[PDB]
Amino acid sequence: NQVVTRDYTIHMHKRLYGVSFKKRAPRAIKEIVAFAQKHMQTKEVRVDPSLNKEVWKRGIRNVPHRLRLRLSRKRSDEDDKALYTYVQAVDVANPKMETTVVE
Amino acid sequence: GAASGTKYRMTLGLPVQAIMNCADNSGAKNLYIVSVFGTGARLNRLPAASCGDMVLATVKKGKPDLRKKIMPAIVVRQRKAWRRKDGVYLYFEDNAGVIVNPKGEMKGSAITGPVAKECADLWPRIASNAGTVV
Amino acid sequence: ANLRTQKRLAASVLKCGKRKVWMDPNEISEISNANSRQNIRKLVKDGLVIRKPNLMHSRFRIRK
Amino acid sequence: MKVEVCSFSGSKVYPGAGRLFVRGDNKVFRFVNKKSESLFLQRKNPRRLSWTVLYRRMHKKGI
Amino acid sequence: KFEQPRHGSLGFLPRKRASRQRGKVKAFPKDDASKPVHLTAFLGYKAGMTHIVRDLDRPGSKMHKREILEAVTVIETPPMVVVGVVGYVETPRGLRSLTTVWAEHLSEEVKRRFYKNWFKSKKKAFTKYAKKYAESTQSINRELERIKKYCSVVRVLAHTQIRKTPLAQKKAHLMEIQVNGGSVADKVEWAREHFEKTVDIKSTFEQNEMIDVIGVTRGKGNEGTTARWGTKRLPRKTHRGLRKVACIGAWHPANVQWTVARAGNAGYMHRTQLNSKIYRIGAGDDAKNASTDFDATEKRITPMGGFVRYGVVENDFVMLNGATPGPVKRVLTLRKSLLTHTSRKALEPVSLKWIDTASKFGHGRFQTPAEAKQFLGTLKKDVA
RNA sequence: CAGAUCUUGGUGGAAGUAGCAAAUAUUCAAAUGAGAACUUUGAAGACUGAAGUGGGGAAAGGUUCCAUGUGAACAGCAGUU
RNA sequence: ACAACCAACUUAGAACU
RNA sequence: UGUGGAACGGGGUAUUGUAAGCAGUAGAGUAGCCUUGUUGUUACGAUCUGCUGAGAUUAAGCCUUUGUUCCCAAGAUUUGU
Repeated sequence: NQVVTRDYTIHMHKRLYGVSFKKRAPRAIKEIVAFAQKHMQTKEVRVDPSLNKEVWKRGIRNVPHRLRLRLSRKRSDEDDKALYTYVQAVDVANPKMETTVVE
Repeated sequence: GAASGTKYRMTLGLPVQAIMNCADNSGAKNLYIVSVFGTGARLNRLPAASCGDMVLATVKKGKPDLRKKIMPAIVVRQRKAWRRKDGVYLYFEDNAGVIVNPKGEMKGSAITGPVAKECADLWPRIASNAGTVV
Repeated sequence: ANLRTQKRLAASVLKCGKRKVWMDPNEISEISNANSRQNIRKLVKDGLVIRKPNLMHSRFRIRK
Repeated sequence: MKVEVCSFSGSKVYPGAGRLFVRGDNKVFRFVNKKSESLFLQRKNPRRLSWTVLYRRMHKKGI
Repeated sequence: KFEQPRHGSLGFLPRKRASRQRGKVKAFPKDDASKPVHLTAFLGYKAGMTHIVRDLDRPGSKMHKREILEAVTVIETPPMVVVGVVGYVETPRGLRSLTTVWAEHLSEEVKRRFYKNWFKSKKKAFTKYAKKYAESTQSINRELERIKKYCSVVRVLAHTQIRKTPLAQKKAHLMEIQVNGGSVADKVEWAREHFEKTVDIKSTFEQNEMIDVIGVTRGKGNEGTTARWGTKRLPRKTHRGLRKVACIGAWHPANVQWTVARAGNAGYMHRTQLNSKIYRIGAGDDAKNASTDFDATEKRITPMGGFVRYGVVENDFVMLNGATPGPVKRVLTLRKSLLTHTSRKALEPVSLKWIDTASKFGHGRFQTPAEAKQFLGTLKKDVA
């Protein structure tokens, strides 16, 4: 059951509160990576380019307060005993929702 | 100044060199605060006054016989807000004062505009010559 | 690989700037073997190298 | 022990809330907060803003 | 020339961080043997501040029989559990502890004070002592009798019930509280009877009592001389900065004097504030905690939305006029006054008329949710 | 020769210290590679905003131009460039 | 003396908001 | 392994001020067609009105939660009267 996929909502506002404007988008990427690392227990996190586009959609200093992310812990083309997390973006109307196990 | 007793400490909004309106009918309009009675010794601190104090002022605009001289005056209104013992912060629309003598008796006869309760209670002559009190 | 020479040749062939030169990321090996203007033209004909369209500068608000 | 009413926002004012402004025409105004006081200084009408009780009463909000 | 007073007091030195956070009693009240056996200190947690409107009872004052608004500090004081007794001999080198007697069973709260990694540990703190208490019942009596005959000074060990507070910390605060009754034998007997028992705040302090609050002030880190000592700002023309002191010293003595203001730590210091008056000892079991005789609303001592960064006070609390050192949720030490209060201000009974329960999270204007509902009528989230 | 603020050369404490902060700003994925924050490709976000960080020349330089390889020294961090 | 459109930028004024 | 923690969600508390969308001839007026009009048919029109004390934010050093989903019973170093 190591291979799994879950949809989370990350509250980016409280993580980007006191951050400088020129570093908000890069730090949002970093906090997303740490967010995926903590929840999936995998040290290797790959961010989808479309998710990076979504994070950078409104510039470097205007990141959405909440982001609907899809975290997929899965196998890699490297050794078959290493787990890594792949993070995507989910298109929803209201991102205010609970975490769901997707199948 | 041995008028009616003691006054509670209030925020000082009228330091030296402040220009305030003259609320009496003595013919003055531009009371220029020169010094404040009861000011202690403290380095670099400008002597400031609030409502009910006994500042020393000169007349910059008004009747010529009232200018080029120092006369006692009492501050009746101030723009700076001050709180009372009941926890109410209050302030007026302008800084105003009335020309008096060292004994506290007003040189004028009538007071234009509202007056502070602290000043009215401190000086009976001002209370007698004033209308609306706060 | 290193496609700096190929991008410069593609810009010269397409008569556009290097900012408007698009190269297929899935054909890096094929693009890297061009090394010539004739091969760049072959890549353009095959669609592996294209000229990106100009950025939008609409004048609807100005006209209104 | 009396609760007053703000001159601008018309809300209940408990002791130690807001400020008191005495105008030159002997009129006393009670402001419940700096927002109401600043808006009064900016000469905003309390009947125009939708969040004031005066507006709601004049526009029959609540019935 | 132009003489001016000193900037700061050379009595609160060094201006360093305090070596403690709980706050300790540096001097207990002088013991009077005629008085009944009682404690001289208590521990609480600062919950926040609020308003108080009361009628002044000061003859000769302009505000006599008038309304006055004063700021008060709320300290939540749940009952403290007594778990030990300490006896102090009176050697010519000072007070010296002779022996300590502990209760049969110590709760998890007080036992966590003895550990830095409680969960990782085996929790074998009072194991052999508990075995000795259970199966001997002779050495405990021997030590108590030793404290009876020797140990002119007797202090009990009491720990706070921090689990009843809305605080994330589970480690209770343990403190030695002196007993200032008489008959050192009776003091030991009182401690033995109160072993594993809870002493309440109303049994230690009473209404209108003047006490002292002991605690560590808010931490502020390093600070320049301008804000650390109140020195004058240098002119705008000053090269290489102005928030400093111009002349740090003269020539011979060719050293920087200890009396000169220097940059450094400016917070987190141990302070004892004298003459704090108890305005209300409220109990946590009644719904009229914040009500008065002139305001009969059924409300407790908590602003709507909760105390800022503290929570909801559900235990006994003490309301003190003015401010106390330390930030919110910090543990504070309440100590009985060492002085005698004969002034009219100290002896004046205090009758609260209204207690503010509006939200401290903003410009709150409602005292109760019922009042908020009455004013706002029905909302969109209420109609459907 | 112990001196001459001696001559030439080598080497210390300061010291892993001062510092490597002007010119708005980088991010994600892939390829290569032993090694990728600096290489290349794609995508996004930006700047120069035509008196430009664009395209050319005069003076001056002299091969710095181009391709293919390398990463010993230089590019005050790194390097597959 | 009338006059069917195309192709132009200004200036001044009024009401409303 | 626990009156456990975390990520969300809910409620409360606060800030601002009535979101988008729809509808209304309310709207200074303007322009075409005919049964020719004391709610004219057609279209545009800053703005205004009703859904709407709405919408948005709400810890990042606010409170609370019985809700949903995960995580922990690990690893390394030192220590003897």
